[PDB]
Amino acid sequence: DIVLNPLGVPSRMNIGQILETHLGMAAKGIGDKINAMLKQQQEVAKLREF
Amino acid sequence: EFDAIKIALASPDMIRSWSFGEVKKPETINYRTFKPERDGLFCARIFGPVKDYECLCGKYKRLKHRGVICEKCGVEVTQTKVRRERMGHIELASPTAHIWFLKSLPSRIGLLLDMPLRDIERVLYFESYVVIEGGMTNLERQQILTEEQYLDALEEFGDEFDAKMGAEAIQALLKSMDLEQECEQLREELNETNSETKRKKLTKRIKLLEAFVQSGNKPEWMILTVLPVLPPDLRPLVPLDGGRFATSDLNDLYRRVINRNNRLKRLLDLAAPDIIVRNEKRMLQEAVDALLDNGRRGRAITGSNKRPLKSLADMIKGKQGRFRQNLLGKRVDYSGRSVITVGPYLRLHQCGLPKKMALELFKPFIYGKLELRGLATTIKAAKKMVEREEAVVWDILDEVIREHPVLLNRAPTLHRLGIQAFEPVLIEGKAIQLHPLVCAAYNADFDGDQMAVHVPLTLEAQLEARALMMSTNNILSPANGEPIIVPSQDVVLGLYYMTRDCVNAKGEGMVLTGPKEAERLYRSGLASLHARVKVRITEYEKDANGELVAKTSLKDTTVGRAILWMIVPKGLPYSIVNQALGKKAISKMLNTCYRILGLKPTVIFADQIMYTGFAYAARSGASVGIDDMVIPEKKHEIISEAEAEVAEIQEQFQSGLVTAGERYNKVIDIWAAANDRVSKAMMDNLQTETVINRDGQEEKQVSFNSIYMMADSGARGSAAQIRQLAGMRGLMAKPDGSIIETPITANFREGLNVLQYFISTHGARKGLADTALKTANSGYLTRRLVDVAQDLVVTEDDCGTHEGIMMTPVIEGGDVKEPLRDRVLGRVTAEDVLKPGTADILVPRNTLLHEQWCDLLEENSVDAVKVRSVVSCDTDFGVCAHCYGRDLARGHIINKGEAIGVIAAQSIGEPGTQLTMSSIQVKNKGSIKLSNVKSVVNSSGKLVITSRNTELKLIDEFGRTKESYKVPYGAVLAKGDGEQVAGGETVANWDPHTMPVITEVSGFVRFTDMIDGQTITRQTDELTGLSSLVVLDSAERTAGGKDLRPALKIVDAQGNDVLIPGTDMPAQYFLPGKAIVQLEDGVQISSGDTLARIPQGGLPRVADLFEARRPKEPAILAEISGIVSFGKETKGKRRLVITPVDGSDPYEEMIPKWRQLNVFEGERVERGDVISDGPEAPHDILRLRGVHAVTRYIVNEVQDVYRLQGVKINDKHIEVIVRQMLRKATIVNAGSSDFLEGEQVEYSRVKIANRELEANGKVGATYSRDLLGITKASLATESFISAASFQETTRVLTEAAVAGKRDELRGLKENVIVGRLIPAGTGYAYHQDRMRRRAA
Amino acid sequence: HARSTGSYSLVTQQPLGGKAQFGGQRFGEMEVWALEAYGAAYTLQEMLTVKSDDVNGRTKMYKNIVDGNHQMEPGMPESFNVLLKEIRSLGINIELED
Amino acid sequence: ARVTVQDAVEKIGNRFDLVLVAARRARQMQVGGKDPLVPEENDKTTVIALREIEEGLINNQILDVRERQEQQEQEAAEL
Amino acid sequence: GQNMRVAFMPWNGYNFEDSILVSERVVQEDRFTTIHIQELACVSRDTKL
DNA sequence: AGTCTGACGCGGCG
DNA sequence: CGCCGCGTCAGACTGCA
RNA sequence: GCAGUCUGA
Ligand SMILES: [Mg+2]
Ligand SMILES: [Zn+2]
Ligand SMILES: [Zn+2]
Repeated sequence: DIVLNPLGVPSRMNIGQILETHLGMAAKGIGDKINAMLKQQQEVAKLREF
Repeated sequence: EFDAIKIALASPDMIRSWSFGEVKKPETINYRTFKPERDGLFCARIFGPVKDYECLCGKYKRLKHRGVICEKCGVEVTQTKVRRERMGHIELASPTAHIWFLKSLPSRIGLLLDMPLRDIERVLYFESYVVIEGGMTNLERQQILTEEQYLDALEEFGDEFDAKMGAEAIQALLKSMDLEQECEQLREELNETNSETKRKKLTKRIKLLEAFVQSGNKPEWMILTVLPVLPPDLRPLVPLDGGRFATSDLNDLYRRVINRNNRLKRLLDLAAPDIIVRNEKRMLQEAVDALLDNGRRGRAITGSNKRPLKSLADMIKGKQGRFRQNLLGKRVDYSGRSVITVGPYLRLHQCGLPKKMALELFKPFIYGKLELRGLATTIKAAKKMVEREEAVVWDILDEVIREHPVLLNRAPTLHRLGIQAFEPVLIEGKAIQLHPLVCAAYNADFDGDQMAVHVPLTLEAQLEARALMMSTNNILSPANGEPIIVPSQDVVLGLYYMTRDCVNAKGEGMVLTGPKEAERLYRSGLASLHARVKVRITEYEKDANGELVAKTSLKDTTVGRAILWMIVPKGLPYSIVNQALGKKAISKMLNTCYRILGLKPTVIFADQIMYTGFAYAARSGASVGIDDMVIPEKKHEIISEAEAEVAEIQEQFQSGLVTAGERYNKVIDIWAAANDRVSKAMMDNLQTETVINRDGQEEKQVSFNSIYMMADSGARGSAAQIRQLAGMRGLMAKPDGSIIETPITANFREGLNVLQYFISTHGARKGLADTALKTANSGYLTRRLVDVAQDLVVTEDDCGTHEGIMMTPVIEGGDVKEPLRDRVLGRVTAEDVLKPGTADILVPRNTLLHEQWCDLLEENSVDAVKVRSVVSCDTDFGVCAHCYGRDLARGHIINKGEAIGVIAAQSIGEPGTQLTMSSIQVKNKGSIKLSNVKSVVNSSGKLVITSRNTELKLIDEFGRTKESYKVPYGAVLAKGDGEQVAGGETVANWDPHTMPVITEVSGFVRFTDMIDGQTITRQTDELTGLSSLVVLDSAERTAGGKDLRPALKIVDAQGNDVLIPGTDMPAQYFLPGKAIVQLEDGVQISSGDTLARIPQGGLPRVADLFEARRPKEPAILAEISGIVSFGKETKGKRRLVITPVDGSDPYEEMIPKWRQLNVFEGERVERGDVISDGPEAPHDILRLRGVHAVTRYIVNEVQDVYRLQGVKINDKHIEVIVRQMLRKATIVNAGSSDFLEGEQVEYSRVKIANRELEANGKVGATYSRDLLGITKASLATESFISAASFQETTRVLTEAAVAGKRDELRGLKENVIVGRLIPAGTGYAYHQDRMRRRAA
Repeated sequence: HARSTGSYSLVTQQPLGGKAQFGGQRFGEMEVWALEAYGAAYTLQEMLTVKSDDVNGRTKMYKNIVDGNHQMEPGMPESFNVLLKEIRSLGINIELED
Repeated sequence: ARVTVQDAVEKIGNRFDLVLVAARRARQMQVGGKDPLVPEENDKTTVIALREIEEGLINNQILDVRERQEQQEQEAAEL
Repeated sequence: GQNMRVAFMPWNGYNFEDSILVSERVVQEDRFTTIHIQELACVSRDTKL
């Protein structure tokens, strides 16, 4: 959706925007799992387990 | 229309001459209906009609009778514009002292009456009497006598005297005195006084009186009896839409006057008691002074805001006065502003301009093209067609801006390249698109910056924008000859990624027919961008005849560099791309292309580089992730070792074996050592990869880590920040600067915990608060430099001079800081450069030393070149184009007409925001030489120097000096002269804490004036047990002990006198205080033995070198060359005496006693040698060693500040400032010229006067040139418009008023003020016609 | 923001400030130096006289731009005359000399 | 089309002279009745003037000679 | 603000020197469209005419 | 002119 | 001890005669 | 037009 420059990271040492980017990916990877289980209409047992 | 500006005091009759009527009533307007009041501050009768061509009463309303005066009301039917030019006047009921000539130190009224200001202020404000005429009594003229001392004088001498008070008294004193007689009376008191402390005041007063009599002024004009009134359209009374009138400040300060004056005019007719008319005259005086300059008398008048009212003198001075706010820079039509955006598809000469902005800026051009093409018939019809934005308006607009440059400007315009002209490409957004390569020149980054766009209207302005200011003409920096259009941080990463190589890349080893096959192989996917490959490459070489010769051969390349060869123009070699191209390699590639091929191939090459770098950085996918910041696995070990060491230091402090000082210092030192080990382990882990080669073996290559590639390219960041991402942040500092002893052992990939982060914030906010407050210092220094140097222009092709400074490579110890090539590239030689094989001229006299001549200098290894410079240039009012050198931005000799002063000031003040706020170990191998030597061969055979200003240098195989050190007094060196040395050898040794006095020739020591207890103490220390003698100090003696000075002398074995070589004066060594001698009397000493021992930056540095400020404790220099002695003593100062062998001998120096005086009674000194150690004052350097030594000193001490931060500035730009500092001279002998003795004159004046006086064989004046700071030399110009617009405006205007000066508009600022073509550049050709058609 | 021509200030006849008042951009002191460092004397003269301060020069320039004649007739800025009046409203006789 | 005047600068060996010569010729073309010596390629009179400068067709000496000739021949048209 | 899917990479110079390159789907989905409300006043005055 | 004032900078320079 | 200076451009909002 | 405040580069 947006393309940012990597050369803005190592000069101004705001590494928190990389880790956030890696967490916001993981935090969305969970969402895309639930979005799958809600579209497969999995049981609430499996949804609750995950 | 006019050729100069004259300024003087205004006669009362002249103020009535300006005036169009007397303002008698303080009423400004009528409140019922808003017409002006009769005789008010706004009056249509006096100041002209209120509407265009209509009378105030309506009886006349059209220009049929223009020029009439109405007779119902007296208003003349003319344009209302005359309300901006017609002045009024208030007839002051009593005289009133002008506050500028009373209070603007020195007080011209005080300096003219020879009367102290603290008493004239008392007489003027009606607190004391003064006697106009004395008469036959003790009532002398300038005597002040208080009122109670006056009424007793009412009877003592009757009414024979007349004493007065107030402005009437001072006006009577001024009007009564005679100038031509008073200056004649003072000229003999000045000529007769021998204490110059009074001669200072005498020549001050004589200068003032001669200035008053030479100009047409009269003294009694410094006391207003008529007050002019500014025209009413310049103090406008704006009607507010809120049903109100918003008043000016002057309209108060005038009304406040017109009341009190009027009130006084009643008390002079009601004959009110003289106490109350005294108080009313005092109020009128202070009201007129509050009008002219508010707050000069302390508490300033404030109206209705509890905020001081604005003066007349507050209108013209300061950052908000007319000069800086409205005259020297002004708001501008045909201009716009927007946010900038990258737009990398652009060509170097064009910029994206929004359609919505380019429709507004180019509006009258569009109206013209609409009326021309018949699409409209009237400017109103075309205005409607444009505001509707019909579809034909855009087709018009695409033509209106076809070849029409626009200027783009991003503030602050720190340097010349801050304004550049591009061709507009109409884009559809609202953001100005700006080519990526010009961002470095602008200092622009796209995080929200804005730019102003200005439109050149005239054909001359469009051609100036196209030929001088277009961005394809500005690819070299004017500060130094290095490219400013340099690929930056994405192009260097693209080309770094392209040009690199990997060991087993896809398609390695194959053989390619050329770059085209490499590109085909890459895009097909059949080979990697890094495949180490053999490509047949054809490269074109410039032969001596000028044309290109092709050479074809199979180069070992990668696929990437072969692909990049397709964009490299013909004349360049292949090795320019056969390497991993960092940032510096790319800027060097562009500089090589500019030097070999010229401007047009380079402007094409830069765009091709930008396009291909962006393309292959995109193809790269170069991305930063959290795994790229690889922390070395030794870190958690290395730290846990230093954490041990501090313990075994702390347990020593708890054991008390160390003090807090060395404990703290050793803890810091071991933490810095651990920091360096961590950063070294990090970088050694990070810069190397292991990859399997074609044979299946392992092999180490340079890493492809993204963080590392951005670091190694020079694209962004550096190992100093890769350290903080992957090493440890290391020791941080306190707010005061004392670095906290436990470091941040954590980096930004790990977390800084809350304490390490809090510590980090100290330095973070120090840096931010430093940046927020040093931009002010940098801008102020830039402005001072511009205003000292604005008027320097190149005005001549050659001044024909032969002198010039000697350029040598700077050497600060073991290493060169700048080679000769950096310091002579672009300069013209002053005298023949001949080969080290003597008398064979390597370079003729007047050549511009371009790159070819410079590498010719370096291969034949010449090391010192005499070079022409602006400080040595013979041209009057300007610089010749040869004494300047190269135009740095172009690369050829400088054009006649360049404003080199503004360029110098900008090139110096632009990097200002980047500045902040014992034996000698020879390093290299070479032949050692000694210079300025006074030496002896000691009894141990080794060399012992007994000079103080001798130096020790190293000479390589080629004859060039590679390193240089300073060998102090008493230094004993273990080598010989001319002796070849290897690396690391210590050559010279000395005692850093003591000076030994050295035997000249062998013989017996013999003590003279050595009476014990009175001059000497024989002592021994229980720790040493050895006997010694110490000479009694000044505190160790009473009167009678200072009288007898101890001494030693050498007496040979027959009891006869031995003589130091060179003269028959005896071999005496006079003993100083606290001289510690270990040796005994009667012993025979040898030549070379030590007789006795005597023990011992940033931006403000540049602002203090240019302001030529005297250091706190200056090094004392020897005033003349001669023989040292000490005449007399102890009245606070010891009187050194240098008696030469020739001329008038006696010279004296009252040197403070406490100052460590490193010279003795017997040795000689030359003119300007150091008598006492310390920082030299620049004035003394100039006085004693010439202008060349002071320009060399200032150039070197400024470049030591700039080189510390990596800043590059060609030092022409510094000499240009020094030339403007030492611009004044002082007459030491008048000669047959008209200048009086000791008077400071302009140097060009006295030099041309000497020229014309030697034209007829007479004697010409002689001078001592001065050195002034940039502020004092700015305020001492011949122009009062260049010095009144700079700063200190009231000083400059009062001194130019009482002097009657004349500004002849010869500078750049004077012509910017008045709206003329500056004499620089494309106005220069104009400004010469104006001279060659008006001087004839 | 952009402005070809608009309202002007009252004492000094220079343009107004800011896109609320239809602006006109300040060609400050450092930009005048940047033009002086080039030889752009004609660009600078038009920035001083006919774009802002000259009151007759700017109308002549507008009619010229419309008429396809890109030529200025620059006179003296109105601020300089304002400065002369303000210095003459002190007791100081500043005067242009021919 | 014109992107750099470096070619026109060697012909008129000064940059502050190129501006004045090119502006004089461009005004001859823009408000005089004069026609370009190079083919007008949809350029402005400034760029046409520079393209004339760089081909040796125009400099201050040629402009002065041509203005002198036209002044004399128009003074000749007096019957 | 909004959660945008960012990639960290240089793209043809459109993210040069702190610039940001946004896909058209961020404009289509109105993710960053904001509403601004301006107050304009028309004050009827009493004038002497 | 009474403040139920403000001051609460700094560094050269003359 | 008093006087003189202490970066540039820009946008917004109040309250004021 | 000014003062105050905030903000941007
Ligand atoms: Mg920015
Ligand atoms: Zn009338
Ligand atoms: Zn010279």
